[PDB]
Amino acid sequence: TTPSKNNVTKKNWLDDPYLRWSYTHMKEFTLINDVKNNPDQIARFPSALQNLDDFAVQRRFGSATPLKELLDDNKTDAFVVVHNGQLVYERYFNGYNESEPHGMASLAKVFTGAIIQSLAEENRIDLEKTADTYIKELKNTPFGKATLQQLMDMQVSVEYPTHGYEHPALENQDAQLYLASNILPRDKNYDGPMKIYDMLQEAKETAPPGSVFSYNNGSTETLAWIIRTITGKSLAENVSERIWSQIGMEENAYYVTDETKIEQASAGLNATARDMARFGQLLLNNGEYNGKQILPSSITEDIKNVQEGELAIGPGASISYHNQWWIPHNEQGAFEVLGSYGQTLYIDPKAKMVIVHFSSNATPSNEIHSVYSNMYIDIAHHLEKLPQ
Repeated sequence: TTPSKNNVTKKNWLDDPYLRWSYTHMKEFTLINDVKNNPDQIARFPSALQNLDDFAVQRRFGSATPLKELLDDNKTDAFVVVHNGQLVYERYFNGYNESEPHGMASLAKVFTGAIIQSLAEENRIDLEKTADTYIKELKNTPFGKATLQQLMDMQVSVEYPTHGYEHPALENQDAQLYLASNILPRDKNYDGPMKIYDMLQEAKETAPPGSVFSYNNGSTETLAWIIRTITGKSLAENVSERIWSQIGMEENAYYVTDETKIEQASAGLNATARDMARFGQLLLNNGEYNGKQILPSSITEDIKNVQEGELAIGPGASISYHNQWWIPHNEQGAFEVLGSYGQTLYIDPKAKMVIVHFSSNATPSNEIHSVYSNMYIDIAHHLEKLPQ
């Protein structure tokens, strides 16, 4: 089957092979709000190209496989490597157009996080206040009772009804956001959320806020609701004014929305790979672009100061999470954001490297995430001209 607009449906868009189309053409399938660049202030990426096609990736010790073929075998669509602020390697696969925005799943979350941090530092919000301080509609509900900081750190434990929907490759927290946004099928008896905020109102608390890490789209969606309420502007307009128009982006981005034109803050941003790399470089540079503080320097500072055992993702976990970012505690001090179907923004401050990885891998193997995580370290050490 060759996927196309004529055969991709609300039922199947997340499944192979349909996903290879849907995640490269989301705006042809859904409602969107544009995130504008500045067309008069694009900044071409300086380059220092190295062909990594035959770079030996260790699937495991003693089993190497060449990089370009490994990427393709795992349904990668785009792969961009930036080193010391220069483009080193980019590859686009499966007919995917480098200049067309791609789905990025949870990579969106870091944009909401960044704007929350900016607003907090502008003294417009207080991260230690409860969400229902700002969203009166959420008063005394589980997302309402959480502090902004708890939301930022994914420490709000919530379950939603299923409304009878289940898909074998989808967590309920994702299914519900998509049902809320009208991009999964609502059956004859559907009694579930009709817009994103409805989902938040259905939240049932399963542990006290702050008590443990629990990854939930709803936390980011709540934070985005705060952005909109405080600023009186859409999330798309906020991201455009604060970020997308400010760092030489080549193309517009866009957010998938619900039927009320509320953006999926947690999962709906679509952008080009080089543009995501520009944002990566911004964070590598602690929020500075051509001498201007675009985003708070605290974002990266605070992340880099998270020690093993602080903000852990579970008891004894070596991985931490802070302000919408994962902190693996790898040998590079890297930090990253991940998204379903093989998306990654990965920042390595030791090697001064950014990797953007976009995919449309409907059901990734259990091994590929660790293969990639280790491959990023090996790429960095290669670019740094280290013996290993």
